Amino acid sequence: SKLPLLTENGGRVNRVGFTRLSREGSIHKFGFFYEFTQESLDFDSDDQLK
Amino acid sequence: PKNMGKTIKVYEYVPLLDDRNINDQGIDANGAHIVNGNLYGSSKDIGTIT
Repeated sequence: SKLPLLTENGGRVNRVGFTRLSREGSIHKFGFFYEFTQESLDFDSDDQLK
Repeated sequence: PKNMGKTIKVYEYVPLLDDRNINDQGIDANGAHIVNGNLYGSSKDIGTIT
């Protein structure tokens, strides 16, 4: 049914148009930490806690 | 010293002839077992020394 079919009287028939889309992507920030006291690394059982 | 802790400890060593030296390893001069571990302790009485 939809086949492009021409005749001898070639004219404004079978017009086609094209489309252009787009794809996005963002950037997000993360992070975490932890706190310690000098009284937790000075007199503590382990020497290499840090 | 650091990484040791917050409390200290030592070793007081009582002398052989002292009333605090409370132990059960004691053999009297006749070879029998005696209750007191030391020889005579901190007593002065000449009888209990001889």
